Amino acid sequence: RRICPFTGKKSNKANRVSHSNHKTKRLQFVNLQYKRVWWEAGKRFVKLRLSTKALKTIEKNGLDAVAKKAGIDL
Amino acid sequence: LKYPRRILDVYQILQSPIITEAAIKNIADENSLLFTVDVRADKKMIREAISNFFGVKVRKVNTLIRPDGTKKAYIMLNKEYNASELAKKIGI
Amino acid sequence: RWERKDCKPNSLPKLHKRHVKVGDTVKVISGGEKGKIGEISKIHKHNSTVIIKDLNFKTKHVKSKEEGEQGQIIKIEAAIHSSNVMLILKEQEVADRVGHKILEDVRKVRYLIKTGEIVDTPDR
Amino acid sequence: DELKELRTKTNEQLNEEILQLKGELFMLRLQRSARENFKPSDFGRMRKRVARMLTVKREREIEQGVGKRLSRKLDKAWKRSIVVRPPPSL
RNA sequence: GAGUUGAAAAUAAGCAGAGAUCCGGAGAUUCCCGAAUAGGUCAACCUUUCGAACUUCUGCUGAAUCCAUGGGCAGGCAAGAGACAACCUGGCGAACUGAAACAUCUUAGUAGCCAGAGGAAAAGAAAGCAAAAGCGAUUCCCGUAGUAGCGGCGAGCGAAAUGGGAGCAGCCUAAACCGUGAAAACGGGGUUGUGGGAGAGCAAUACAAGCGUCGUGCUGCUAGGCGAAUCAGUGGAGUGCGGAACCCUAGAUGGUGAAAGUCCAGUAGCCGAAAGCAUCACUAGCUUAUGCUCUGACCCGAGUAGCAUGGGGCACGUGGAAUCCCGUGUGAAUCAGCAAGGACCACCUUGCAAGGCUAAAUACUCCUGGGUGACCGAUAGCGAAGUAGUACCGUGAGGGA
RNA sequence: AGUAACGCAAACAUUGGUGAGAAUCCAAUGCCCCGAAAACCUAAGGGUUCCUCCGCAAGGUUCGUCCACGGAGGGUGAGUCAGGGCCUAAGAUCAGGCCGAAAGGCGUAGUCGAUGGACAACAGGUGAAUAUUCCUGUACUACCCCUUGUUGGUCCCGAGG
RNA sequence: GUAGAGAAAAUGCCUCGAGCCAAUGUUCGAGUACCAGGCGCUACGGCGCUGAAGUAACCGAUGCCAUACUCCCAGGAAAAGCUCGAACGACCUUCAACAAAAGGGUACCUGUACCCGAAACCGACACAGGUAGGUAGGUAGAGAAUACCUAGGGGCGCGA
Repeated sequence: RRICPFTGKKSNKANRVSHSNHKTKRLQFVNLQYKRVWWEAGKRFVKLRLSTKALKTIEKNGLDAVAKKAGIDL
Repeated sequence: LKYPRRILDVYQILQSPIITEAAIKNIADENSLLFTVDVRADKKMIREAISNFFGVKVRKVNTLIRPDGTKKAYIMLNKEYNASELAKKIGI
Repeated sequence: RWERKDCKPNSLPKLHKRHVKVGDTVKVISGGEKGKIGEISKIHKHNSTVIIKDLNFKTKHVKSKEEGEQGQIIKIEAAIHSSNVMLILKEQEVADRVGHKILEDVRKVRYLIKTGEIVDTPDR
Repeated sequence: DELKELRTKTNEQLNEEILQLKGELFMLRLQRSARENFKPSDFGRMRKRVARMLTVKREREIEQGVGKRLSRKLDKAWKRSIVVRPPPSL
């Protein structure tokens, strides 16, 4: 799925209004993204899939907090 | 451990004899006689329910499904045992 | 004839329940041959139909044998409904309505309401 | 007229009595072909007696305590091994 | 409480007052396919060393760095996996249509499909509404109002507050500091708001509530029983008719040759349960919180509110466009604060977010029980008053007498 | 309207039967027609139509004693033939893995899937319906049982084929 | 054989080495059956007993050697059985396997009827349609055409 493990950031249901006001449907989705963050508690990288907001959050709040608040590792 | 091709209870294996004139001819002809077995029977479980219920060693069990679902088993008793005289205690 | 088969609560036919009992000595109440004593012999309890002996006269006909031989006629006595029979005893020769008592023992029996006789009598 | 004896039988006698019941019932079925017609009186009783034996055994199994699944497995380990025996009647 | 071995009649022997048939509470068995489950499979089959995969628990413990791991192996136990009439929540979400055409809009967030769950679900205890006056969690009905308003200001959509009722019910956590710590973590204090909680003192707190242990006793449910009273003549048959009695806490119903309180099963009233299940009450345990006051200024749900930008829904169609949730990026303060009061700014008033739970009134019917019908009664009523989703037709979905 | 028709231009005729009834059933004798078939098997399909005895309401484009129609009984036997218990192609389903509003999509080892590869039976009898199935005679394959020996195994494996 | 360790794969030497390949062939299977023809029964089928000869020349295959061979380009499925052996791998003459008596016994499920160039299968009909494969006789013929016939089956189900 395209759902951030660490926050339920789903895509957004949003219609793209045109200039004549013609509304299509245009599903709109997060920039969750393949990286590999360095889980210190194992001295070792893990490969994740991260909504950038959640990436900022781990850094601000550390990683393991994010972990238990979503219960993800291993 | 050895199990039977299936669990049919053994006793339930044979149901009734066949009293047609043709089966009478076979009794009087080959040392055979006909049984009517339920569908989940074998040549092992029929071959081993006459050598252990009549006290007669059996030679063949030619069994056949029957166009309506039940099964029918010609049994050839070994020549030393003779068909009609055995069927006489059975009532045929 | 499906309109008159025995009625079935889940595999069984309802049995109704009738005051009359086998071996009963009854007077025919109203229908037809009104006022004629009899001994019931056979209760069809699902219809409440009761054949009392020697009363109802049905003149049937029976093909007897396989070559058309014989076939002499039989005269069968057919049903009569249950609400048309009251009880009588020869002593109080009179029709009555049934009832019930619990006598001094545990058991519980008939009791003709208009008289003092007991319908149940002995066990046999 | 009721069978206050099965509850007196232990397991073994109960069991072999089951097998013997099924045998004598095999013979009753066999008689139908040659039409010795006492069966209707006393065919069903035979059939309707093995059931009593089975019911008694299960209750006994129950006080002792075994799951239905376990009992089923136990039955199979017994159904699997059984040799047909001629009926006592000869 | 007698007769019975299902439908229709024998048939064959049986069973029963040394309770048969039968009616209830609890049980036991429940072949094979089907979640289908030992492995495969054209379903109801074949091969089988007899027994899934997912959690969980107990043990063996890959990889690299014998690290630590996860993964694998095994012995475990037995809990999730299917089904649904309609009602409900969520995700995706059309179109014919109305606008006398049609692209904004309307049908409509309807239909349908997928995903869950319940007998109800969802919502819910205030960062609410209000307006110089007051309210006080939610959810429905009335009514304000087809008003205010929105709207190619076209078709059309259309609130709410005050008012009246149905139903009422409030709690548990996150900090702050304390006792642990193989530095995660658990324990206890702490939860309220014109501001509480971390701080300072007793005359030995009790009443109150909830729950549970198993336990006790009525009340009902699942069998049932007793239960009043009449006959004659008429005519194939009487319950009608003419005559003559009676009952009525019982002229409610179904039958009975033709209609009847007095023929039958019954009904009012009354008695009744092993056992199982219900709605309550009580006897003994935990548990209840603000019994009070005062002077400091610690914490008061962090990548969240805001903002920019793209939207969705709000009765409200980007409009002065508030509140309400979302995609991208920046990204505050916390009480000599912050949000709302229809851009925004001041002053005042209300409420205090980013954690969670919770009964009722409420919508529903494939159904069960009780009753009722200015409802049908044989091309009507269920499509179906007999082997009716049957025969038949189609490869199939499906149609269907 | 008792009107068109009665489904090809192989072709019927007789004697004698059965019967209440014969052009229509049976048996002869004759004529005739197919014969790369209008013959005999067999895969598929059908699914009880096969056989025997009664029946003739409806069916048969006539008739009916007759039927593939109704009723009652009966019937199809494999170590070798075909398939499964062996193998795999196209394809299918795919643990884990990856991807995706949900369902689900792609995909590896595995597992199925034969139309294919491994593998062992022929002749003659019998009989209302079965016969490479039953009987007679002679064969073949697989697993045990017995004897002497060597003690060395079977798998995963690497090769021929 | 040996050289880079079993086994092929590659190297070289060499082998009373010159024959190997396959349908037919012979014998037994079958001193047997089988059989035309005889003599009786008979509700005219049926059975009974007997039962002679059972050999050569021709032609010929759209079976067989046969994935012989030649020629081609467009270059023709896989995996098991089956045969050889290394870490001679867990296991070990107690559970093992081979020459082996080719000696004795045993031998699992499912289909089998009937139609099948069809009156019963698919075209709604007992439809002058369609339906894979197998066998393939005589005369004339180049021939599986055609024409007339064996084997076998039928005379087409309204008639005069």
